[PDB]
Amino acid sequence: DNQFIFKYSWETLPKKWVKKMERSEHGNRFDTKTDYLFQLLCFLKLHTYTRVQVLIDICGVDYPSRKRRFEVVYNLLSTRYNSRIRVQTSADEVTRISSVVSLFPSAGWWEREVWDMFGVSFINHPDLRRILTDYGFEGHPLRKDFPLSGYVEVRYDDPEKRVVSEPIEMTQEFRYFDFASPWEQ
Amino acid sequence: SSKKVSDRIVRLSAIDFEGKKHEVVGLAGHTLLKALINTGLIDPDSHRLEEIDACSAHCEVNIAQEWLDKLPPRSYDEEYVLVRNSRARVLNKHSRLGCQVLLDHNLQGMVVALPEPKPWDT
Amino acid sequence: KVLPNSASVEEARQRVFDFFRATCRSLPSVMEIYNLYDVTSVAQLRSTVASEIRKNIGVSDPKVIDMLLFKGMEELMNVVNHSKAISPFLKNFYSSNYF
Amino acid sequence: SITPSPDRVKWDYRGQRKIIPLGQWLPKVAVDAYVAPNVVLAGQVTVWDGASVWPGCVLRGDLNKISIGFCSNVQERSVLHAAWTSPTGLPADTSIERYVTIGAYSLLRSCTIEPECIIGQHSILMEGSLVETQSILEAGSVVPPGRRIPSGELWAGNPARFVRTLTHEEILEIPKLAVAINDLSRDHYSEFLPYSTVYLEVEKFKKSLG
Amino acid sequence: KVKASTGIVGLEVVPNAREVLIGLYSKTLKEIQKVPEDEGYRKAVESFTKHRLSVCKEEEDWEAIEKRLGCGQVEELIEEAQDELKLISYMIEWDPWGVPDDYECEVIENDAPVPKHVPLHRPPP
Amino acid sequence: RGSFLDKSEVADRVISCVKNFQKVDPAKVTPNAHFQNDLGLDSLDAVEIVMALEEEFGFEIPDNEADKINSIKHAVDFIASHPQA
Ligand SMILES: [Fe+3]
Repeated sequence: DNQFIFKYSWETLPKKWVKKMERSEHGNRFDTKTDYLFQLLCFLKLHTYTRVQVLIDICGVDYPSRKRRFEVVYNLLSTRYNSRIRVQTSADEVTRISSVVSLFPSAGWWEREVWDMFGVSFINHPDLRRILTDYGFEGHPLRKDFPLSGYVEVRYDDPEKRVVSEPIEMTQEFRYFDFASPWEQ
Repeated sequence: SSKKVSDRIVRLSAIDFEGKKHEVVGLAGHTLLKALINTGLIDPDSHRLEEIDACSAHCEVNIAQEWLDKLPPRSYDEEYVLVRNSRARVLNKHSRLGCQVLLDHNLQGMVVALPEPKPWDT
Repeated sequence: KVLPNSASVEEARQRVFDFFRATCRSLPSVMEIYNLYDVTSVAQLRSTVASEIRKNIGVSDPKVIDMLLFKGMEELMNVVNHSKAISPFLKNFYSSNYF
Repeated sequence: SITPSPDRVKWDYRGQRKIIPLGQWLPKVAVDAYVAPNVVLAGQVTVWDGASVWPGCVLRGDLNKISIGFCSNVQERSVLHAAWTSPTGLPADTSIERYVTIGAYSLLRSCTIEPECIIGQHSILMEGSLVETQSILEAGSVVPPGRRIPSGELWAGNPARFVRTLTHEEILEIPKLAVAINDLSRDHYSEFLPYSTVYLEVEKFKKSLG
Repeated sequence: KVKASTGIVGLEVVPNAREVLIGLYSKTLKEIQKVPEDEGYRKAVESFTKHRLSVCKEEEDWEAIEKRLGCGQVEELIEEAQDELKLISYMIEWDPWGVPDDYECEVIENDAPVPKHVPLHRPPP
Repeated sequence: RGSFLDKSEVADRVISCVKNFQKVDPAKVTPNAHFQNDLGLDSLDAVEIVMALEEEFGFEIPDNEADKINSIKHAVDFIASHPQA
């Protein structure tokens, strides 16, 4: 509920960057272009009647079918007007999207997490090192094509007197059970 | 016969202690110390009188051996000042006082080195 | 600091040169990090880095070039932070069926 | 359309301040030096002992330093100025060394006048110019930017041109002239008390108004 | 009286809150005069800024202006006005006004119901 | 005693460093030789040459100065004129 500032935004926000809007009880949704995301979030954060001044989080979704597989989602909250908003864009592996660390200082770690999990690089991040996975991790774990068990595993090598990383040779392979019903559609 | 100043201009270069390359412009007949002071990489108050008696090796500059052959050799007073006013009482064989380096078109293009500055206040 | 995507091949080349400079300056640190002085051959390491850069010439997209440079700088930071005649067919045949 | 300001001072009840400090730069005048009450020293002006800054002239060293040396005379209605950088790449601050006499309508900008110099009135020294030691420029001489006046010489003409060399007897008279205008400046100096009595007049004006 | 504390630790009580608000709203109107008239952002800004300026001009006490406006915390109002100035400066720095022509926007509306016990931000009274 | 490396020693060291490249040949290397033309090298080859020279001489070369090291004579002059070599 509380669809007040969403409608007010669509009334006052410039129409240039509003690629599409969704009015839902699961959450009001804005989808825009990556070029104007920073400007859109700056308008929302600073405007007096749409004060989404706290960034809840930044998420990534992988869609292998689409040309721009990655979908970067921003969940924001307005405590002054008590409502949640969602602003998302589409990015691919190589293109770099604008960073919103300057607007919301909390966005640094979520943007690093998005980099870690998917590979979507950011333009104006103060730093963009990996945050969650192992040092020297090679892949991006949250991509759909990335195998669940990964590519390498670690063990203790006595001659080397250190923990070495070797390609996966795991026993009891993952058993994928196809429960999907042909009448679900 | 216009008698401009560009003819008297002598352009040389200086690498200071931390290694930054600097461009130094000084008139012919005016000393390398004056040129460096005008450039701004030598404290003007540290060395005011361009005299050997008033020099305490605060104008010392290291010059390349292929440039030492283009200016007159060190005098006894200059060598004494270099020996006395040093971290170790030795002659650097590549350093000359900036007071006695008279700039000229022969020395135009010379590359010098400014060592670590020394304190001079009392 | 991360920079926007290079809009020109010349800019991508300049960034590649800067990354190669960074690798060359950071090479002697890897010496004390890993301690393989017997058969390192720092010159050979520089040659191998140049060979990697030269085998990555088939790429022509500036975005791909920038992403490759970003990953290379990440790998450089990781290495600095110390994170490690019977023909080819017959040998594979004698080894296993899956080749 | 231009908009006149109603709160604009058409009468300041006090003339132009003799010393105009810009930012942290305060003009410095030696106690022995004499600067006339009509002069305007603004910005980075440094007048040393024995200087004879005469009435009606102005020294605006806001862009770069202006320095008047020992026993140097700057005469009536002259203008002194400076700017960042010069055409000769040398420092562009206006420097006037000791024993330099500078005429009435001299227009000096970024000059490097070496000591013991004579400069006539209506003389203009544009940026980067230096008049070397023991030299004379007669009245009306204008030097192009970057032009130098060699030592021991006399120069003249709207474009600066060498006229004749200077004999030793003529050269020795430059410090004599400098100290002569210094003595005249000392004669002018005795007519000024340390504190003006104009504050009595302004208090009388305030009492008349209320 | 004087506000002992505003509750918010970051915010600090300001004595001349009414004067600060009047100046900020006047500057807001002067700056928003530069925005194109057709844009809805300018219309909304003029609307609420004129309303706030009028109420803060009519009512003298900060308690009275807070009670009449219904937003409260004149310090929060000043922060909002400063952020509005910053946003106006930003939208002058970059020009977002005007549709780009041949433009399409996909408005999506689904009326899928949700149970009464899910977290939904209830509208303020 | 001594602040600059000898010119002959610098020239010999620079020549030896250049000789240690697989692509170059000792026949075509001269004290006045352009890296791109005389030695038949590339941009990356020149950059690696500059880095090898600075590693041998133990001091970091500025970016513009390194860009102006397109010849063995330029390299020798710069190294002999630098006090940190
Ligand atoms: Fe000296």
